[PDB]
Amino acid sequence: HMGHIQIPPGLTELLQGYTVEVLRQQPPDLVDFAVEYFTRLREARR
Amino acid sequence: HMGHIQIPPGLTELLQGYTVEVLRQQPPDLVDFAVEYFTRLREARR
Repeated sequence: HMGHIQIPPGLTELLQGYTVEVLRQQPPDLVDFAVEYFTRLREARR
Repeated sequence: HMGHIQIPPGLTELLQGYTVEVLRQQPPDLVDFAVEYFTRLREARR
């Protein structure tokens, strides 16, 4: 190890997406939406 | 309407949680984790 600060990148990126979707799509429920959005990202990257 | 800036609160809060879980739990896959985490929040609040 090198120190106590080594957050892996890629997270701030995927999170920013949710900010652009929830702000535009404006779904009725974010909880269920958070599941469909991520659950779909698992079957998208091909 | 009042203007073009009215983001609903509650989002920055739920997102902060993921930051504390992914940083501690440190799961092997964030995509699948994002689904189990949110999918569980729908059956937690009782």
